[PDB]
Amino acid sequence: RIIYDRKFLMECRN
Amino acid sequence: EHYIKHPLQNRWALWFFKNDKSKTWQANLRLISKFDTVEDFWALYNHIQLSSNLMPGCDYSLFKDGIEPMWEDEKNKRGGRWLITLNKQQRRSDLDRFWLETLLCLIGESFDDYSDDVCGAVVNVRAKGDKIAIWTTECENREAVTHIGRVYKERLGLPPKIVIGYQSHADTATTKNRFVV
Ligand SMILES: C[n+]1cn([C@@H]2O[C@H](COP(=O)(O)OP(=O)(O)OP(=O)(O)O)[C@@H](O)[C@H]2O)c2cc(N)[nH]c(=O)c21
Repeated sequence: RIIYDRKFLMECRN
Repeated sequence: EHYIKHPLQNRWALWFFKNDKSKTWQANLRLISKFDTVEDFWALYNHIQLSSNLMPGCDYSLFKDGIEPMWEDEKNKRGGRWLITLNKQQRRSDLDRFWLETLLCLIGESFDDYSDDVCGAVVNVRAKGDKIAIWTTECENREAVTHIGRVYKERLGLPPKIVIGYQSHADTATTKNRFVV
C-alpha cells in the first residue's frame, strides 16, 4: 500500500 | 531511485466540466488527463487553472481511473459525498488550498484502509457558492464513511464549529445528511 505524507508530496511540486 | 518516478497507489484521471445547456450533463464532462506518479500529478496540476479562476458553472473532478465522475457509475451509485460548502469569501481564502489538500488526500491514500472506499473528489465553481466533495463508494459503510470525514476534516484544518455533512447520491439525485463531522 503506497502512502504519501502531505509534506513529502509538497516537497515534490517543483 | 535517482531516476524512477514515485508511483501512486492508484492511477487517477482529472476531468473538467463546462456547462453547455445544449448538451446532456455527461457530454459536458471532458477527460483532461491521467497520471499515476507524484511527478506526473504536479506536472498536470502546475499547468492547469486554479479552481478560484474557473468560469462559474465549471468543475474539476479527480477520480480513480475506471470510475467515471458521475452518480451512474457502478462505484458511485450506492455511494455518497462528504460536502464542504464555501461562501464567496472562501473562494479567495480557502477554495484552492482546500482543493489541493483534497487532491493530496486522494493521491497519498490518506485514509488508511478506507482509502479503497474513496472514488474521487469534485470541485464545483458556482456564483452562489463553491463546493468541494469527496465521493465514497457505499453510503452504508458507516465506519469507512465516518473515518474518511474525520480525517478529511483534520486535513482541511476546519475548526470544531464547522460541521460537514455526508449525503448519499441516491438522495442527491432525487438533501438530508446521513452523517456529520
Ligand atoms: C454530479 N451530477 C450533477 N448532475 C447534474 O447537474 C445538476 C447540477 O448539479 P451540481 O453540479 O452537482 O451542483 P449545482 O451547484 O450546479 O446545482 P444544485 O442546485 O443541483 O446543487 C444536477 O441536478 C444534475 O442534473 C449530474 C447528472 C448526472 N446524470 N449524473 C451526475 O453525477 C450529476
